[PDB]
Amino acid sequence: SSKYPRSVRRCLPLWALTLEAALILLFYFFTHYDQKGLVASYQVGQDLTVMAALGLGFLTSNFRRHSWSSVAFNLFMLALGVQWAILLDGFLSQKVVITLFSIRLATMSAMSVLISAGAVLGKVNLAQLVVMVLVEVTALGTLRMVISNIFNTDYHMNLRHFYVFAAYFGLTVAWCLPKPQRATIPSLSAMLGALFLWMFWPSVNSPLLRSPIQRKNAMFNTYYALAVSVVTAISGSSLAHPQRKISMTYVHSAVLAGGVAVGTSCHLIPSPWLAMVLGLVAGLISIGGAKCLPVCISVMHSIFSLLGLLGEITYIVLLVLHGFQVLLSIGELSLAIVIALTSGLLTGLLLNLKIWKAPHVAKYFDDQVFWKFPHLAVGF
Amino acid sequence: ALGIKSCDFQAARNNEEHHTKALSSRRLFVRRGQPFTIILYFRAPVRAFLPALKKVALTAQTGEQPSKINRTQATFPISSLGDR
Amino acid sequence: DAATSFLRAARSGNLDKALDHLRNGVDINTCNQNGLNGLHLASKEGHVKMVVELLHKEIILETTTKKGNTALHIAALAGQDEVVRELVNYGANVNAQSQKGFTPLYMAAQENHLEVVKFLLENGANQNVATEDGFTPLAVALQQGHENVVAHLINYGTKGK
Amino acid sequence: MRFTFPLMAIVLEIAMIVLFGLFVEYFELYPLFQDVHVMIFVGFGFLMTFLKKYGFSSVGINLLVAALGLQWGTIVQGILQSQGQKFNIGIKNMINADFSAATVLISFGAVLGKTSPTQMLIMTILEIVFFAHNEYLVSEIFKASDIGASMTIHAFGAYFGLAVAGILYRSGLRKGHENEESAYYSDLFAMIGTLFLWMFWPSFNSAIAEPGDKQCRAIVNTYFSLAACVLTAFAFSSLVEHRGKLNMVHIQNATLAGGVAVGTCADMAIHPFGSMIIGSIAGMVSVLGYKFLTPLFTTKLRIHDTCGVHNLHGLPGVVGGLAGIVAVAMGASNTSMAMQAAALGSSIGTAVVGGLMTGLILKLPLWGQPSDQNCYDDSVYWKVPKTR
Ligand SMILES: CC(C)CCC[C@@H](C)[C@H]1CC[C@H]2[C@@H]3CC=C4C[C@@H](O)CC[C@]4(C)[C@H]3CC[C@]12C
Ligand SMILES: CC(C)CCC[C@@H](C)[C@H]1CC[C@H]2[C@@H]3CC=C4C[C@@H](O)CC[C@]4(C)[C@H]3CC[C@]12C
Repeated sequence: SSKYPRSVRRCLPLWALTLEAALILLFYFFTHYDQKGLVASYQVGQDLTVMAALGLGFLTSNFRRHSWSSVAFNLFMLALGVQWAILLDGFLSQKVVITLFSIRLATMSAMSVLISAGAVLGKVNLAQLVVMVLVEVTALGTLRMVISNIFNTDYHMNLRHFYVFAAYFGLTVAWCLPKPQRATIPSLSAMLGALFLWMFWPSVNSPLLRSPIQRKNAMFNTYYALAVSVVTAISGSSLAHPQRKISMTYVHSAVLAGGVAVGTSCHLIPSPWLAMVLGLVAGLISIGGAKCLPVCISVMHSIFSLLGLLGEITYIVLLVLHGFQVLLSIGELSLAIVIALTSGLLTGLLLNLKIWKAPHVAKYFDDQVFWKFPHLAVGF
Repeated sequence: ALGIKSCDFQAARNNEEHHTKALSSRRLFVRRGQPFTIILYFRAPVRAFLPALKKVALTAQTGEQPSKINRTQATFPISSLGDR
Repeated sequence: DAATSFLRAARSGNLDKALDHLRNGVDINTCNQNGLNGLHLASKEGHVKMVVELLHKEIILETTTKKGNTALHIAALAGQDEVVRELVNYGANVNAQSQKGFTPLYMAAQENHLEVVKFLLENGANQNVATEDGFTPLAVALQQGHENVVAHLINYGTKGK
Repeated sequence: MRFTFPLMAIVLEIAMIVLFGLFVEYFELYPLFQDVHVMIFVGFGFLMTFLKKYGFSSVGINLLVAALGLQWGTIVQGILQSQGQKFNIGIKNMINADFSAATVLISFGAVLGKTSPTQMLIMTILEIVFFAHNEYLVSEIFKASDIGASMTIHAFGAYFGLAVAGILYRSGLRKGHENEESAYYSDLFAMIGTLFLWMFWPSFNSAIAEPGDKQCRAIVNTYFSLAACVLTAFAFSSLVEHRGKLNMVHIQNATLAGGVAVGTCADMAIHPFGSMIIGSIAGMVSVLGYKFLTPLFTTKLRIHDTCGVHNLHGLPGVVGGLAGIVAVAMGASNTSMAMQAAALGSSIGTAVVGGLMTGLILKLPLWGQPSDQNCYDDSVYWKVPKTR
C-alpha cells in the first residue's frame, strides 16, 4: 500500500478533543475536592511524576530518529492516563474524592502504561497509544478489583503487581503488532532519563506504605539494591556483548534491576545486606538475559519481565519467613499474569484495526511520520 | 440468471495462434504460457455485468485425480486482476 | 457520478469497474477536486495493473495535479517501487519538477525510499536539481537522517543513466 | 567596546553587594523553593535552546539574567515590603526573587537572538523595578488574588517583552532569518525544559499560597489544568498543521499554557473540572496564537517574538485574569471584581510602559547589539566548537 502516512488532521484532533471533553464531563459529574505534612505527602507524588514524565520519556529516546515522538508521546500518555486512572480508581473502589494520595496512585497506574509502551514505541501513532492507555488502565484496575474481591486485600495495595503487569502487557501488545538504530546525543538524553529513574525509584517502592519505618526500610533497601545493580550491570555488560564493550542501551535498562527485584519485598527485607544480595543477583540475571534472550522483540522488556517475575518469586520466598499462603500468592501471581496476557492480546488486536492509520512497517522508528519538518514535500 | 448456453473454444483461430493448426481445426490444442480465447454464450441477456462477473469462476483439471497440490487442478476467477 | 465512481474504482484498485466505466464513456483524463486523475490514484495506492491498463487506454502520462505533481512524483512519494518502475518503463519524465520545485528523486530521498532512489539514479535522475529553497535530495536526506539514501547518493555521484 | 559587558557586570555585582550590606539581615517551603529554582534555571533556560545556533546564549544568558535577577529582585521587593527599612531574608524572599527572575526570563523570550548580554543586564534591572512596583500595587493596594501570577508574572513579562521587541524592531528581520530555525537535537534539548516546567508548575502556583486548603487547591488545580492542557495542545497542534502533523513549537510551549491560565484561580475553589476546562482553553488559545497571531504580529504589527512568549504567557495570562474575574462572579473567591480587573489592566499597562522605556534605553548603540545578519548566532558572544 501507500508508505506515505495518511492524514490524521481529522482523526487525531477529534479523538483527543472527544477524550478530553468526556474526561471533563465525568470529572464534573463524579469528582470532588476535600495540613501539617502537605508538602511531604506532595513530594512522593511529585517524585513519581518526575520519574513518569522525565525518566520514562527520555529513557526510550535512544532511537536515532524517534526521540521527539518518545518524549512527547510519553508526556501525552501520562497526561491522559492520570485523569483516566483517577476516574477508574474512583469507580472501581467505591463519589470520587481527589486527594494527593489518589493523584499519586493514578500516577502509578499511568507509569504502568508508560513502562508497557516502551515495547511498542516507534511502531504506533498517537491514537493507538490512546487506545493502549485506556485499555491498559482499565485492565490494571480490573485486575486490582478482582484480586481485592478474591483474596480480600485492599484495592490500592494490589498496585504492587504493576511491574509484572506492565512488562507482560507490553510484551503481549508488541507481539501482536506487524513486524519490521541508535545515535550518541539521543543515548546521552536517555542516560539522563535512566539516571532520574534510578535516582527516584525508592519512591516507586514506597508510595503505598503508611508506616514511616516501613517506608524507611523500603527506601534503604531500594537504594542499596540499586547501587549494587548499577555496579553489576555496568561491569557485566562487557561479558554480555559480542564485542566485549559496555552497551549504553543495556545499562539504561539494567540499572533498574535491583529496584525491580526488591520492589515487592523492600519493606520485608530486615537488613541491607539481603537487599544488596538481591540487587547483585538481579544484576547477574540481567547479564544472563542480555546474553541469552535474543537467542531465544525488545530485549530490555524481556529482561524487565524476567526481573519482575524474579521479584515476585523472592517475595514468595521471603513471605514464608515473615504453606497455604504460598499457594494463595502463586495464585495471585498467575491471575495477574493471565489477565495481563489476555488484555495485551485484546489491545493488540484492537491496535491492528485499519481505522487507526498506523505507520507502514518500513516507516517505523521515524519522527517524520508524526512531526512537521522543513523542506519536505507535503501531500499529493 | 446466468445460465450458460454453449462455449465456443474457437479451435481454428487459437490453434493457428498457438502453432497447432496442423493438428486440428476442431480440437483445441494450446501451448502453455500463451493466452487463448474462448466465447461464452448465455441463454438470456446479462443485465448487470459486474455482479455477474463476481459470480463466475473457471476451473482447469488434468489427469484422473486433479489436485491443487499436484498443480493438476486450478481455480481462477474472470477478472482484470488475474495473474497473466 | 460516473467520473466519481471511476476515480473511486481507480483508488480502490477495482480494475473491472474502471474498465466498465471507460467502456460506458467516462473520460479517462477526469480528475478529482485536487487535480488527481485515475493514474495518480492508482500510482498512490500501488495498483500496478490499473496503472498499466490506464496507460494502455491513452491517459496523459505527464498530467500534473494542483500541486504540480505527476504520477511519478506521487509514486516516488508513496514509495511504490513497481509503479515507479512501470511509469519509467512507459516514458515518465524522471526529472519533472512540481510547483515548489520537487523532483521524484527528492520525494524518494526525503521519504527514505532507497529502492526508488536507486532506480531513479539508474534512470538518469539529476540530483543537482534544487527546489525553491535551494535544497537537494542529498540535503533533505542529510536533514532527515536517511543515512542509506545519503550513502547511495554520494556513491552514485554522476554516473548518469 | 568589548569591555562594556564585564564593566557593567562587575559594577552591578558591587552595587548588589553594597545594597545587601545596607538593607539585608538574616524550612517547610524549601522543597517548593527548589522546584521553583529548577523551573527558573532549567525549564526556561533549555526551553529556549530550540534555536540551532543560539543554545549557548539561550542557557547561559538565562543563567546570568536570573542570577542577577534574584539579587536585584530580593533588594527591590524587600525595600517595598519594608518601606525603605532593613528586612530579613527567609524562604519566601528567595521564592519571590525567583519569581522576578521568571518575569525577566519571559521578557527575554521575546528578544531572544536579537539582543546582547549587556542589553540583558539593563533590561533585567529596569524590568525588575517595574515588575516589583506593579506586583506591590496588585498585592497591597488592589489586594487582588494572583497566587499563580497569571497577571503579575506571565502577562507582565509577555507584554514587557513585546513592547521591548517592538521598540527594538529590525526591518531586515521581518521576512524571517536564516539562523532563526530549529534543529532536531535542539528541539530534543528544548523538551527537557518543557518537561521540567510541566512537572514542577504545581509548586510554582502553590509556593507562596496560604497553608491549608489554598495550597492544596493550588497544587491540584495546577496539576489538572496542565493535564488537560497537554491533550488540548496536542489536538490543536495536529488540527492546525498539514496532514495532522505535530509542531514541536506547539508541543514545547502550548503544553504549558494551562499552568499559566490557572494561576489566578489556583487557590480558589474552582474544582478540578473547572481547572481542566481552563487548561483546555489555555492550550487551544496557545496553539491558535502560535499558528495565527505570531505571523500577524511579526509581519503586520512589526513585533517579533522569538519564542512566542505572547502565545504562552500573555494570552494565557490574560485568560487567567479573566478566569479570576469570572470566578469572583460566581462565588469562587471573596476578592472584589474591580480589584481583579484593575490588577489585569495595571499589569498590562505597566508592562507596556516599562517595556517602552526599557526598549528605548536598549536602542542606544552602546551595548554591542548584533547586526541583522548575525542574529540568532552564538559566535557573536561565544566561542563555538567546530562540530555539533
Ligand atoms: C506590548 C504590545 C503588545 C503593545 C504596545 C506596543 C507598541 C507601543 C509598540 C510595539 C510596536 C511598535 C512599533 C514597531 C515598529 C516601529 C518602527 C521603528 O522604526 C520606529 C518605532 C515603531 C513605529 C514602533 C513604535 C512602538 C510600537 C507601536
Ligand atoms: C477565558 C475567559 C472568557 C474566562 C472564562 C473561563 C471559564 C470557562 C471558566 C473561568 C471561571 C470558571 C468557573 C469558576 C467557578 C466555578 C464554580 C465552581 O463551583 C465550579 C467551577 C466553575 C463553574 C468554573 C467553570 C469554568 C469557568 C466559568
